[PDB]
Amino acid sequence: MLRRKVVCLNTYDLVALGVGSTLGAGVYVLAGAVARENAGPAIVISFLIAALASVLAGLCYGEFGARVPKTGSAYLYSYVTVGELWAFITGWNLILSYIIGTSSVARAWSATFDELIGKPIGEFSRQHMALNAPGVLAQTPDIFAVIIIIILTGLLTLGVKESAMVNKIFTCINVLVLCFIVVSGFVKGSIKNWQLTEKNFSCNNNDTNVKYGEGGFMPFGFSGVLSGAATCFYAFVGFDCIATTGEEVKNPQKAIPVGIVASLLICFIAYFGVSAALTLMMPYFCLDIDSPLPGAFKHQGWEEAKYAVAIGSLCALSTSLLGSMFPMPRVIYAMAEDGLLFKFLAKINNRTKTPVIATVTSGAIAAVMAFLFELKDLVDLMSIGTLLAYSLVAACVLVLRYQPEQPEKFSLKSILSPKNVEPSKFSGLIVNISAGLLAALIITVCIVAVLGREALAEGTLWAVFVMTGSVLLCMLVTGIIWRQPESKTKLSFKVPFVPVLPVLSIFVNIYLMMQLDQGTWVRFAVWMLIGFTIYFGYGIWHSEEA
Amino acid sequence: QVYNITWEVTNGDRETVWAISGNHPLWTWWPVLTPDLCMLALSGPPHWGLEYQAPYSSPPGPPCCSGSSGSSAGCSRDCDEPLTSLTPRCNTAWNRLKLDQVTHKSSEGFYVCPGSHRPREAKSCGGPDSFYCASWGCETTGRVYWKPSSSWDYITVDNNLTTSQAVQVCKDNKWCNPLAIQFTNAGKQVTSWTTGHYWGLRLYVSGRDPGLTFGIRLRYQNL
Ligand SMILES: *[C@@H]1O[C@H](CO[C@@H]2O[C@@H](C)[C@@H](O)[C@@H](O)[C@@H]2O)[C@@H](O[C@@H]2O[C@H](CO)[C@@H](O[C@@H]3O[C@H](CO)[C@@H](O)[C@H](O[C@H]4O[C@H](CO)[C@@H](O)[C@H](O)[C@@H]4O)[C@@H]3O)[C@H](O)[C@H]2NC(C)=O)[C@H](O)[C@H]1NC(C)=O
Ligand SMILES: *[C@@H]1O[C@H](CO)[C@@H](O[C@@H]2O[C@H](CO)[C@@H](O[C@@H]3O[C@H](CO)[C@@H](O)[C@H](O)[C@@H]3O)[C@H](O)[C@H]2NC(C)=O)[C@H](O)[C@H]1NC(C)=O
Ligand SMILES: CC(C)CCC[C@@H](C)[C@H]1CC[C@H]2[C@@H]3CC=C4C[C@@H](OC(=O)CCC(=O)O)CC[C@]4(C)[C@H]3CC[C@]12C
Ligand SMILES: CC(C)CCC[C@@H](C)[C@H]1CC[C@H]2[C@@H]3CC=C4C[C@@H](OC(=O)CCC(=O)O)CC[C@]4(C)[C@H]3CC[C@]12C
Ligand SMILES: *[C@@H]1O[C@H](CO)[C@@H](O[C@@H]2O[C@H](CO)[C@@H](O)[C@H](O)[C@H]2NC(C)=O)[C@H](O)[C@H]1NC(C)=O
Ligand SMILES: *[C@@H]1O[C@H](CO)[C@@H](O)[C@H](O)[C@H]1NC(C)=O
Ligand SMILES: NC(=[NH2+])NCCC[C@H](N)C(=O)O
Repeated sequence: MLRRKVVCLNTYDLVALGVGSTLGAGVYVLAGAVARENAGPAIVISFLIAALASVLAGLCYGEFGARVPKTGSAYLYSYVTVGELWAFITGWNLILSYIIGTSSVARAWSATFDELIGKPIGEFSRQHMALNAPGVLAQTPDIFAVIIIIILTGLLTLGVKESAMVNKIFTCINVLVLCFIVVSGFVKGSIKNWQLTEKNFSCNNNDTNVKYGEGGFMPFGFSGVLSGAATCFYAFVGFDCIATTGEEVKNPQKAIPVGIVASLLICFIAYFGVSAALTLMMPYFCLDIDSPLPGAFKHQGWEEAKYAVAIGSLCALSTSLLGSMFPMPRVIYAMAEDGLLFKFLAKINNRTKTPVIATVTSGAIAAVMAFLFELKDLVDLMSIGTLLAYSLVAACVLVLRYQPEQPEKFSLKSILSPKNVEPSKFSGLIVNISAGLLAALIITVCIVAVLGREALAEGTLWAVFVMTGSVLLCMLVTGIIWRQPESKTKLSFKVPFVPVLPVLSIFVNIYLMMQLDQGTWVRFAVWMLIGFTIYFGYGIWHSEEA
Repeated sequence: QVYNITWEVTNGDRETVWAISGNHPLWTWWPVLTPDLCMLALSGPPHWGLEYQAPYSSPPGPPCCSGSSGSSAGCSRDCDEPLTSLTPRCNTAWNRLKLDQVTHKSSEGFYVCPGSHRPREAKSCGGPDSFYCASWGCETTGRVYWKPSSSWDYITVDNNLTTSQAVQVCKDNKWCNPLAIQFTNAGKQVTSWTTGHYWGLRLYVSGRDPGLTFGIRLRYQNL
């Protein structure tokens, strides 16, 4: 289960690649949905948390790729450093992330395009299609999303690769459109939309079943802000492409963390500005369901701007879409070549010199998911998968820092006051055990803080006792990990506060995962069950290291 | 002889917000005053959201889509969504539902303290801004788990409608937080009601425990 493997572009190019792969459906489509349903004008805060949670993850990646001379996805790093089972879990979560990201971005692009032409494809879908299961499936299937995914999968199978020039052009267009949006919001938008009261709880359109909430800047409270941040973590995904660049880099491991951090900061700035503009131009409740930014522009009289936004979004939603599709066959091929997945997925077609079968299977799965599930459901599913993957990466960073350089009974003095200057097998085992207990305890803390939120507010003895014990014991275990010596191995990039920052990253990721809906958790559970079935029935016995 | 008697309930600004009338002899009619908790907040402290609402004004806020009138343009679905985050106040129907829940939850509620009519020994209970509830023990009545009572306070305040009876009234966009005020034997024996006696009411919540000041007075004429 724990078998381990034997292992130009400037910083600005990496930043461009990350920004192009990150900006997309998160801001052009989902920002309005979050600002209308989960948060209000406080969506700006929701992004901020979502930004920090991302940064904590990105920093880990910087160290998590610094320990492996080869450059590859997090699956390769895990399968080289920690173990087979952990690496399989990470790769399965990455596969879910990429597939569901393809599905969600394809849906967002299809919806935007259909909006741009008067919803004729949607009208055809309502007329001729219906799933008859709104409880778990989408109201209307997205046939055009399936068509887009089919076309792009065909392009990928025939050898189409990442065009850096086209990505840069589209990213420049998208950034110009976003800057225009921010300027137009600061010009036309007014602060009064952030101070609405019951006097203004009316919409010029006569839509019904509106959620007005408290009003003002935080209509739905900090719980709504946290849910909005969990949803907005969707937007910040896509920096992994910098770590999985593949192409040679001027600085193999020093530019990658800088590029990731710069891309995350730029994305946070853009999201903050655009969400503030959206919530200042139009009331949060008024935000159009079909297209929030064009609706806000129309509300202020700048209807023509809907064209400009349409130019920007379709660009971003394109660059993001490929950003979620190009890595998709690579992870599957890597896992299959290692034997964790079915070996037939690792067969490269001679004519195309590409993993045709893996690409086709991933594209079919993504097309089906985009056909059957709503945008928000896919968004939350990919968010939970990516959050688990990032938590796993942070745990790897926390663990590997204290393990001895590779080729039980214990005492209180040894555990708390080790005298060895460099890690020993005993210290590494202590850190492994402490990481496991800390993960379990953080899960308990998040469960009690979310499920028992009202109970904690009520002050019931059991909830308060459990929360206090869990938090203080988390601090104690973090101190235990703190006392253990760190590996003397020199690293090109390091997480500054390795005893705390990875722990905080894990805690934030798990909290955001808890913020998600029950249906998202059920879908994630069935996906993880499928992955475990594949690994324990096939992966263990057919592993290349067996 | 018989007079046209009128019991009035006034907000903190001493403006009548509720009233009941009847033909009775003086100091013989002691009805159950049923002012709305939101009526006391009209033109009151900023927390309740009615600081700019005149007495006898209609309840503000858009109607709930679940109300008896059915769905309409701009109808609110907050009255069906969870009331956790909502602040207990009176500026919207869902906020009024949250206020009703707060006043009807066993772990929460509201408590009432007396004003100028309190004995001098209670002078350490604070001023009107404090709502005469500067510290525990000043409260004389209210709906709360400790169930306060006073052998000299002139009124007892409770919730008039149970939660179930009030949820639908809230969803109809009507005043749906009716208090029940009952004159005590000491209050029945008191005659200074012509000058008006004032109380402060504070919600028992995890936080500031925001409150208001209300008053009860008597008017009468020949009939
Ligand atoms: C017995 O006394 C009551 C109460 O007397 C009222 O208060 C006294 C302090 C004194 O100021 C009196 O002059 C005064 O009437 C009598 O009930 C009141 O009757 C008058 C009319 O005779 C009502 O006047 C108002 O008239 C408005 C139209 O001009 C009308 O819109 C009002 O309705 C709205 O406002 C009232 C409050 O003013 C509110 O309660 C309603 O629900 C509605 O929103 C109102 O009809 C008074 O409002 C009546 N009540 C009060 C408390 O003032 C009663 O007629 C009298 N009976 C006899 C036999 O003498
Ligand atoms: C405050 O509490 C009082 C007391 O519970 C409420 O008074 C009650 O109001 C209901 C509804 O109007 C009355 O029901 C009616 O009863 C008559 C027979 O008396 C019947 O013919 C009607 O069809 C109706 O069912 C009830 O009798 C009445 N009880 C008393 C003691 O007055 C009052 O509605 C509550 N709300 C307010 C704002 O005061
Ligand atoms: C009759 C049907 C085919 C009409 C539907 C419209 C098509 C013409 C659209 C649907 C999907 C579109 C594609 C979606 C995404 C892209 C990626 C885009 O390239 C990038 O953004 C590169 C970025 C990177 O490499 O990271 C170039 C256009 C292209 C192929 C688009 C070309 C036009 C397509 C095929
Ligand atoms: C990038 C480096 C230099 C700084 C990293 C700082 C983070 C570790 C901090 C910044 C903001 C923090 C968050 C701010 C607010 C909250 C909400 C908090 O939960 C509540 O307050 C719930 C209250 C309720 O029940 O309504 C849980 C932790 C969390 C996510 C915090 C987790 C830790 C975060 C991400
Ligand atoms: C929200 O409603 C309030 C009250 O209706 C608006 O405030 C007043 O608007 C009028 C114009 O209709 C102005 O003449 C007043 O000077 C405003 N202030 C007051 C009355 O204190 C407010 O403008 C509305 N806000 C939005 C964004 O619609
Ligand atoms: C408002 O309702 C009317 C019918 O009452 C309808 O004709 C109109 O289109 C509605 N406004 C919209 C849809 O913006
Ligand atoms: N690499 C991925 N899995 N990305 C999926 C799409 C998410 C992207 N951040 C967006 O804004 O739409």
